[PDB]
Amino acid sequence: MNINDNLSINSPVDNKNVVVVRARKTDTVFKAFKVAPNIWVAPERYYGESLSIDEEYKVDGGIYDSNFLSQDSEKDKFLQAIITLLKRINSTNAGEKLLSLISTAIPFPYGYIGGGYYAPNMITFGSAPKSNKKLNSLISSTIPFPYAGYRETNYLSSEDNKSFYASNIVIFGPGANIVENNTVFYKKEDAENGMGTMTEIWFQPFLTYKYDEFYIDPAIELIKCLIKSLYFLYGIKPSDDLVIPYRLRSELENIEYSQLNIVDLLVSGGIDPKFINTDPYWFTDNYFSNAKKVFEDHRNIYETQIEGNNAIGNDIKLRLKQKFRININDIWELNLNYFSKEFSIMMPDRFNNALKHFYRKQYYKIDYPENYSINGFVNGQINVQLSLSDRNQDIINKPEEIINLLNNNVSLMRSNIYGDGLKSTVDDFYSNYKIPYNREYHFNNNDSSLDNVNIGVIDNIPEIIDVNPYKENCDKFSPVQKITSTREINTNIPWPINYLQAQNTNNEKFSLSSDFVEVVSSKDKSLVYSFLSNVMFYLDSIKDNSPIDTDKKYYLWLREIFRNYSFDITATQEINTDCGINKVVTWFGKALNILNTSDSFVEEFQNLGPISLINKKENLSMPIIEIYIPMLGLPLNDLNEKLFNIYLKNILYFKKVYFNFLDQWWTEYYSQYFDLICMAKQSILAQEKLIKQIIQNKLQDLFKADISMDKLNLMNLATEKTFIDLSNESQIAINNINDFLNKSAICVFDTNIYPKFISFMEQCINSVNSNVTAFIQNITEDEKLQLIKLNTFMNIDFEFFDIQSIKDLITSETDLIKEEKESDYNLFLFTLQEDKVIEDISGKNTLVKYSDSISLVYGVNGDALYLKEPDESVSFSNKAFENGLTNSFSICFWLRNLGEITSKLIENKADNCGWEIYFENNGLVFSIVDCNGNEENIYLSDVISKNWYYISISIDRLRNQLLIFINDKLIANQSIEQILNIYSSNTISLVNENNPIYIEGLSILNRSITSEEVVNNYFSYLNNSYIRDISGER
Repeated sequence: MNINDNLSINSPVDNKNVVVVRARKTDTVFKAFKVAPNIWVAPERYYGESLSIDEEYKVDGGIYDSNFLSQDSEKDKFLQAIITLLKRINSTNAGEKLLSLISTAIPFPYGYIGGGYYAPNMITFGSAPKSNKKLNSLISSTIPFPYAGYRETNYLSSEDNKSFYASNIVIFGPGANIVENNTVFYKKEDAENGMGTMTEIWFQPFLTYKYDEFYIDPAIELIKCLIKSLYFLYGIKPSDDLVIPYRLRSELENIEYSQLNIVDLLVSGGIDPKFINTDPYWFTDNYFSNAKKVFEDHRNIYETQIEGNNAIGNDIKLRLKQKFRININDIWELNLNYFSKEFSIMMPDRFNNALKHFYRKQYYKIDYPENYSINGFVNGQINVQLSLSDRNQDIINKPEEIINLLNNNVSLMRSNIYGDGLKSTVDDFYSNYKIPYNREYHFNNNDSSLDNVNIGVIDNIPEIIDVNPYKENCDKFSPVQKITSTREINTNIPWPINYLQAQNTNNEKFSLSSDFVEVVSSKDKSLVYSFLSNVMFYLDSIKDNSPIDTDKKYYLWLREIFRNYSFDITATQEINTDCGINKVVTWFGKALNILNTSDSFVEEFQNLGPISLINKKENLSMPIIEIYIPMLGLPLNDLNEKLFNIYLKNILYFKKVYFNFLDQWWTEYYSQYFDLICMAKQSILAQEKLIKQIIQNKLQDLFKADISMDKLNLMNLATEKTFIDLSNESQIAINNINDFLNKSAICVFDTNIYPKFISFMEQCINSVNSNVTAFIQNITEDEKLQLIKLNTFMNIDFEFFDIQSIKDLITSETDLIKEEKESDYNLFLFTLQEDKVIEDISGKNTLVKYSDSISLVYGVNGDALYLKEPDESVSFSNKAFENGLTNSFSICFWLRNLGEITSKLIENKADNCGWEIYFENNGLVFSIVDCNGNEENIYLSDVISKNWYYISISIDRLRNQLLIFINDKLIANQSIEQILNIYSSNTISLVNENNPIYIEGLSILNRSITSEEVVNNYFSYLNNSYIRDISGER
């Protein structure tokens, strides 16, 4: 599949790739462009929606603008962006297979005008002229009278309604809502009855939001829309009343459950679809069986009637052949979790269709020659430079609950609980669902959905030139208007969202204090709530001090503030529960007013259960269990087989009930903890923004002082670096919060739901045992006792629990990608003598410049840099090496010196500021100098020629310690508390001067290390199944 890119908004209408077609059967016409076979792009807003809508409806997440995609420049930008996104999808193999399947899954055509697909009529045409035999009227040609007599529904009709162009997918701009990607069918009846119908997509590529620490690739959103459209193209769309429970709305006061259509769950991807699609089907519906039956019927219709018809063109026949070569179970198992792993795209995974309730979005503008390309985000998802859009002030904020804290009657604050925008249901779904006894009516999968898709065979299918249209292929478009209600819940004890909002502010004159009541009741609005104790303590300990004037004074403060933000936002306590080992985040209690009574959040969490954090406790509801032994007259063989079959069936039923209770835990209990994770995440981000603003205010105050311009520029660089350091220490806090609350949720399942499920199923086990006993009580002659003993269930019979299984249940592809792309080393040198290959694995892509004079030999455990030629240097360039005021790092390498002073081994130095390790006397010396004169010199002696030395140097600015390890022993434990900013160049140089040396495994880490890690690394590297001499040579 080749995406045609030679298109523009000014391209002439050739009626072959650029067309003007009527919108359904309305009076509107629109321009469409063909970018792929049966795939069109329409660079304009959707016709059906009203570009101007009443402010009453205006759904939440409501960026609304009637002047978007109006000018031709914006239209051409949209078309180019969509072409770029399609090329990005088509680049890999999974995306190419998906696009080929979309391009070949034409909706099933209707038969001839009389019904049926078997064969058309015959016409006798072209009678030969008369001759001596004469009357050659019968000697003529035979013709299929209706050729390609089938009637297609996937077609766009020109404005004059005399031309038709085949079309499976057309991509439009957004409707009324600017940021809302949607997929709409052409005919509702044909999207559910197995015929299949074309799809229209509303996609906005210019905006995206940020989740955690990454941006959402629009390619994944377009892929999700295409996967959803694959349902319509196959006519397997379920009814609109097939909603499954999605989230218990704990923010409410009445028990209500959010609901989600099954297509959204199947195609969204994440942990939610894997909590529903289980190994036995705890949730089953007639939809899966009906869809499978209809799909098999249509496949049989094709194989018996269409396949074999010689009066139908290959453009439809071959495309239908490839359409039915894919089993329907493959489409159900096709989710975003497959393409995210096949594309290395990080996306939200838990409750990803309800994120409107959790956090408020902030959108970013994306232009598409620069910010996004065929390879995706430029400079990666994490590090792509994007600018916040100007539409962030145009977002519609329609809440679902305006919490109004009251003093003693005035409103202290007001807040908003925005809704997920999902269909509600007051009736409890979990207490009205009967688990089926008699049972593949579901997905049951993975990574194998598109094996039957043949890219070459599909691409070799000639395009559909002429279309025999079906006059009733579209019906109408009905916009779904819906008003958003509210509920002014009035409380006296502040909700967690009141605590969350108390920390946000707009007036940049912070006076942060640890008193929520004082913050909310203050009139000047100069108070901001914060839980960072040492930050507040240190700031309140320097009130009576002279102002910061010299850049030294600055640096020292910016050091004290970052070395307090860390010991405040990265504080955990190891509380040993009767359920596991837990690290409890100490400030979590005073961040959201959860167990905030007394003066210890750890104590209450270590006294009450891990469920006391959440409010909607005890939400379990046992389903309507059935538990269906049907006369006697069997020998000791048939009876045993029947008993074994009933045993297996009952075990399966018990597993299904257990999976139902797992879903009950996930929907109603983990949602509480996920919401708590989101609120804690927002709290750290807020309290980061607070420090950032505090230091920026100091800088600005220092700028208007008697400081040299060069010193001020150095100050600014150090502050820009310490901001990234603060971001790192907050990300560490985020990880701590996530781990702690996930462990709490897992334990709550293992200590508050599993015993309840066991107690509930004890009665079912007793009933099953009684039924088996009654049935067993054509002869046995006391063997009936043995049979009844062999087929009686016990408490252990239905123990499905495994903490590893549930811990891996809540792990998604995003977590795996984050683990695979989170290195603890800035630089990790790799050498391989195969062609001499020198590279870096750390992922920062350090630029390595090495002369050809260097070679490669086997030093200790692999290829080692051998600097035989004198005056040969190797340099490594990376931004992170520039260092700063507050960042810890470490250098680890293996050195072998052949020469027998002052050889300048390695140095990252700029005039004075920097660090260096250089030969002197008979050993290496480590020198570290700042931009203020202060320096530290360490002489690590006893480094003789040859041998093999392992040097590990660690600088930690959090504790202000310099640890020097040689081989596996501590050589120095000095203090660097007198060393300020050491900002140096972005390059690290390795120079041999005139000293042939071997350098092996040189590595620069982004954090400090410990003696245990050094010893472990040394001994694990030295063990390579090789005998060594007294020096180290093998």
